[PDB]
Amino acid sequence: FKKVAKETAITLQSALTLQAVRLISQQLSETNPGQAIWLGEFSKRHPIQESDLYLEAMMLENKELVLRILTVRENLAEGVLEFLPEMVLSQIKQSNGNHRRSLLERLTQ
Amino acid sequence: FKKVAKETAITLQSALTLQAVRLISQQLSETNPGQAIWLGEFSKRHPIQESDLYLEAMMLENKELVLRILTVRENLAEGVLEFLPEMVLSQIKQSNGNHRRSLLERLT
Repeated sequence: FKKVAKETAITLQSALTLQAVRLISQQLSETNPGQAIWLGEFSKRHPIQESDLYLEAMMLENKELVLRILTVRENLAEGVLEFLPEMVLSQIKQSNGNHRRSLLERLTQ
Repeated sequence: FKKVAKETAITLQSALTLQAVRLISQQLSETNPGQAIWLGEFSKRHPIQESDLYLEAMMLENKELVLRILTVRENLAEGVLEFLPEMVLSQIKQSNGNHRRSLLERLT
């Protein structure tokens, strides 16, 4: 259970980053929508999956926004990371259960 | 506050499944690679990012494997999920810092 710890954390990071870029997109829609469009199309040219390339990339077009994302992305993180393990594990079990119960019923019938 | 918390948790769920399917694929290559090759061939036609569907699919083609993934993905979860909130907050803080220097440097 070694490299998994790291690789997963990175996914999470990009996750929270996208998740931030998702709020900021909505707020933008209301306030400045010319920006909200830009953000969209820019999020089409650059995979949020690779977050750091993504942010650095933005630095050339919207320094101000890079910054906002950085804070939003950190807040959400605070507000969420702790509640996650007692939640993912739960769902894993519930998902694991339903799969096995349905995989065994399919054999039996 | 939490619609987020949910979606991330779904992502992690997907995430770990993938990570398990990887760890199993590795084992199969060192052993039963005729079927390690099959796993490549399956993972190709189906989106692992929607897990509960990737599995249901494989059910209808190789039951023994679905069952093993579920077993493996849950071991994984137990053995990693705790050191996670601490690892990600840390990394996010370390990145945010690095990105701000870089940005505020690039300004002048």
